[PDB]
Amino acid sequence: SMQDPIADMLTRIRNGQAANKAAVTMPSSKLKVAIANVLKEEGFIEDFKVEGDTKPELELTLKYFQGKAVVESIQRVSRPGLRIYKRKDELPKVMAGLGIAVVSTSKGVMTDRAARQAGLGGEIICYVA
Amino acid sequence: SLSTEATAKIVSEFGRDANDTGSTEVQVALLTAQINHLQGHFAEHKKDHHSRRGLLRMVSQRRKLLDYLKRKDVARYTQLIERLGLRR
Amino acid sequence: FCRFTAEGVQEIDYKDIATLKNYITESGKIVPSRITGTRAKYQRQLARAIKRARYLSLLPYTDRHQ
Amino acid sequence: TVSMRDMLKAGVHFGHQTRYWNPKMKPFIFGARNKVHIINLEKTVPMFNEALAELNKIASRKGKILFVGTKRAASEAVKDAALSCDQFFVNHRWLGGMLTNWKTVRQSIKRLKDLETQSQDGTFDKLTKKEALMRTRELEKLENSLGGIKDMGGLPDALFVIDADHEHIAIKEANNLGIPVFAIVDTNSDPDGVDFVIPGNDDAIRAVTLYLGAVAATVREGRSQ
Amino acid sequence: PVIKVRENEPFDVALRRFKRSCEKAGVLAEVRRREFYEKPTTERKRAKASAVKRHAKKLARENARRTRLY
Amino acid sequence: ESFAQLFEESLKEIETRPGSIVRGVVVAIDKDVVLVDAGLKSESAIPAEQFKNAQGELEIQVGDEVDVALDAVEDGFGETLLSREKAKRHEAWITLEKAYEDAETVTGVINGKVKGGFTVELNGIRAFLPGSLVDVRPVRDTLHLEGKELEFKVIKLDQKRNNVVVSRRAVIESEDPWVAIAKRYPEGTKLTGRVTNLTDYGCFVEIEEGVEGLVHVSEMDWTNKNIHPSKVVNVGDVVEVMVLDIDEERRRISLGLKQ
RNA sequence: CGGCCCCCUGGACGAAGACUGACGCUCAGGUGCGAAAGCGUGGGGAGCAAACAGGAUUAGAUACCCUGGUAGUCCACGCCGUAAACGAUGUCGACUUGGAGGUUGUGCCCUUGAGGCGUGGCUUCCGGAGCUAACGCGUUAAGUCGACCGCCUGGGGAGUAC
Repeated sequence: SMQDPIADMLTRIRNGQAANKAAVTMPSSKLKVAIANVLKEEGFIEDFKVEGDTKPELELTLKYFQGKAVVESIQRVSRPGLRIYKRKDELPKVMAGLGIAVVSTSKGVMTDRAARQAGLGGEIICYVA
Repeated sequence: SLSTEATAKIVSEFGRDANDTGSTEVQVALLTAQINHLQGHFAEHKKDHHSRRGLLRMVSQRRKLLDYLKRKDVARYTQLIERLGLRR
Repeated sequence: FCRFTAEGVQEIDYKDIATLKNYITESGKIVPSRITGTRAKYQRQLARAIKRARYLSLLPYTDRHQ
Repeated sequence: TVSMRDMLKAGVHFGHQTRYWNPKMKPFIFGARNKVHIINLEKTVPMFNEALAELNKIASRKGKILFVGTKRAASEAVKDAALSCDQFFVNHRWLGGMLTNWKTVRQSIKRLKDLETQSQDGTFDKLTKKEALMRTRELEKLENSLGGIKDMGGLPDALFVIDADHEHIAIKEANNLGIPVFAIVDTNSDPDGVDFVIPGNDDAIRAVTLYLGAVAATVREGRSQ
Repeated sequence: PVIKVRENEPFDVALRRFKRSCEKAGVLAEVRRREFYEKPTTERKRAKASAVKRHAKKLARENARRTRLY
Repeated sequence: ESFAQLFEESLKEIETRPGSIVRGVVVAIDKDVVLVDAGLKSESAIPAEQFKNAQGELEIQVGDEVDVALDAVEDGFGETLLSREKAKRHEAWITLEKAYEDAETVTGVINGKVKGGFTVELNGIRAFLPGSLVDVRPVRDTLHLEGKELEFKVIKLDQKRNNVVVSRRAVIESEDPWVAIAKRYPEGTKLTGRVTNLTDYGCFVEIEEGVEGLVHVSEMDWTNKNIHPSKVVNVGDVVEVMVLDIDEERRRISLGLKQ
C-alpha cells in the first residue's frame, strides 16, 4: 500500500532525471503541488502542470543542464515512521546552502532560507541539491 | 459454491434494490447462507482442511462486514442479525 | 499448421476414430506434441480423446496386446 | 551543401534491425516501419552540414584529417576519397593505440619507409630470394596497415570515422587524446564518444560514398582557403 | 515392431527394415533406461542439463556463426 | 517533415515481401558471389548458381534486375532468401495459366520415371510427375527418340507438395501431411527434393508439402563415415531422393541417396 | 501434487460492465499446516530394503560388490514438528534501460494461411544502469524508496549443560 506520496513524488522525479525523461507525472495533491511551486521558484524544474477534475494528474517537466540533470540529489528527511520538526534556529543548510531544504511552516510551504528570513521553523520535508 | 438462483433470492430479500447486490447486509447474508451450506459438508468431511480454510475466510469476511455495520449503524446491524439469527 | 485450428473444431471426438487413427503410431502410441505440428490446446484434447477411445476398446492400447 | 533527396536516393534513412538499436539513438530516429529503424533526415541534415562546416574550418587552418573505415566493403572508397583531398586514412584494421601509443607506431612507420626506400630507390638487386620474400611480405603487411598515415609526421588534427561501433577503439583513443571526432553513426551504434555525430547509414555503400565525397570537397575547399 | 516379408522381398532388405522398425520404436534405448533405477532428482537433472545445453548450442553457436573464422 | 512519414508509407507501398518486384540491380560480380540491392537494409550474398542458365555460364552483368525473396530478416549483417525460388512463382504462374484455356503449352521432354511418373523439365528447372502424366495413353516414351520434343499436357499435380506429371507427344489429344501418408510410400518411390540444412549427421531434404526427410550420412555416397555431407552434395539443391522408410506416427520419413 | 471415471471442494487468471467506499499492510504472544524418517493402535504385505545371515574382496572389511533378508515402505485414526523445509534471497506497496523465449488468456485485423498489431497473468534464459568483498544480482534486484516483523555481534566450548 502507499504510505507516503511525497516520497513517491521525489522518487519519480529522481528516476525521471536519471532516465533522461523530459517530464514525469503522478497523482496530484495540494502539498505535492506547493512543492512543485517551490521547486520551480528555485529553478530546479522548468514547470509543473496539474490536470484533471476528479483524480487530477500532476505533471512535472524536468530540467537538464549541459546534458546532466539539474536536481543533483533529492532526499526526504521527515517521514511517517519518523517525523522531523525543527526550530528556526535549528534550520539546516543544504550543500552549505548551495542547495535547498523544503520545509512546511504554519505559513505554508517554502525553502529553508525563506523560513530563516521569516523567522519560524516547522517540518523539514526534504533536501534538494 | 452457492447456486446462482439462491444468490438471486438472497439478493431479492436483503437488497433494497434487488439490483444492488453490494449491500453490506446482503453480503452478510450471502456469507451466512454459504456457511450454512458448508456446515454439512464439513460435518461429513472433517479432513478437507483446504476448503475449511476458505470457509474460515468467509466467516472472517462476514465478521468484518458486521464490525463495519456495527459502527456505521446499529439498528440495521440488529435487524440483520435478527433476520439471520446470528448470536453476534 | 494444426488441422483442428483452421477447421476450427470446438472439441475433439474420441468417437471419431479415423481422425484419431491419423495421429497414432503403428504401435499405438500417441504421436510427439513438439514434433507433430498440432497446437498444444488441441493436443491435450486429442490425447484425452485417444485415451477414452482406448478404454472403450475402440482403440488398442498397443499393437501387440490381445 | 548536400541535399536530402540525394541522401534519400543514397538510402541514408535506412538503419539496422529494431532488435539491434541503441536507445541513445532514439532522438536521431524517426520511426521503424518494416521492423527496421528509419533515421530522421530532418534531424540529420543540419548536423551533417555543421560537421562539414567544421571540417572546412579545420582544413583552413592546415588541419590534418584522418579517414577511418575498415568495413572491407568501402575500404577502396575511403582510400580514394582520402587521396582526393590528399589527407590520411586507415582503410584497413585499427592498430591498438596507434595514436595513444603513437611513438612506437612512429618507429614502425620509419621501418616501413626504409623498406620502401630499399624497394624503389635502392635498385640494388642481388639479395637472397627467401629474405626477399620476407622483406616483401613485411612491405605488404606494413603497406596494408600503415599506408595512408606514413606522411602524417605527427598526430592528426581531427578524426573522421565511418562506423563508430566497429571503430570504437579509435574513438576511445581520440577521446583520451581529445582529437575532434566526426563519426557516421547508425542506429545500433553509440554516440557518446562522438563530439560531432552523424546519424546516417554506415552500412550502405552508396551512402558511404556520398558522405565521403561531400567531406572531401569540403576539405579541398578549406585547403583552397 | 512387427514385420512381414513382402513377396519377392530380399532377405537383407527385410532385415534392414526390421532394424529401421525397432529403431523407429526406440526400444533398445527404452530397455537401456529401464535396466537400472534412476532417482527423480537425477532424472530432472539430466533433463534440465540437456535443455540448458540445448539453448547453449542453438544460440551461442549461431552468434559465433555470425563471425567469420579466417 | 511529414514528407518523411509520407515517404515511408510511399516506400512501403512500392515494395512487397516476396521475390516479386524485380528491383535489385547487380552492383558487383565476382566469382563466386553475385550481389544486388533491392531496397533492403543490406546487400545479398548471392551464389553464382542461382544465376547461370541451363549450360553453366552467367547471363547477367552489372545493372541487371531480378527479384530475390524475403520474410526472413538479419541474424547480424545480411539480407534475402535467393531469387531463384523467385522464378518458381513465375513457373507456378505459367502452370496456373493452363486453367484459363485448359491447356498450358511449352515443350515437355520426359525420358523416365524416378518414382512412377516421367520427369519433365521446363526451361532451366526439371520437375517430377506421377507415372500416368508422361503419356496420354499407354504409348510410353521408351520407344520414342531419347529426350524427345513435345510440350507437357498436364496429367496430375499434387497442389501442396509440388509434384507435376505432364503429357508428352500426342498433339491431337486435348494433420494434413500425415493423415494419408501412403502416396510416396510403397518401398522406394524416388522424389526430387531441395535440401535445407546439413546438420553434420544429415542433410534434411524435405519437399513434399510439409514433411521432413533426412538422408543422414550412411548412404549419401558410396563411402560410409569419412564423408561429411557438406563436402559431398550441396546447400539448397534439388536431388535424387526416395523414401526407403516412412513412420506416419513419429513423423520420421528416412529417405536415402545411395540409390 | 501426475494412469482413466464419478462425487464434495479450495484458489488464480482474463473479459466487460454493476456495487461498497480506505474496509488497508505487517505481526510479538497465539492458532493452524508442515518432506522423509520414526512412534502408537488396528489392517495389509507384490517389490524393495536398515537391522541380520552367508559369499566375496582385503592386512584386516562389523563397508563398498554378490545371494538371501526382517522392521518399514501401503491402508484407517492418532503422535511426532524436524530437513541443504534452498532462491542458503521475510512479507506489502511504489519506480527504474533492453532481448530472447515459454505458458495462459483476451482486444482488434481481409485469420485472404500455420498468420498481422496490441493488451493482461505466471514463468526460463542474457544482459544495460545501478548495486556488490568479488562471485554475481539485475523490472521475479542483490538497483532506487516507504511500512512491519524476524535474526546477527570473533573462533571453539554449544545449539551443548541446568
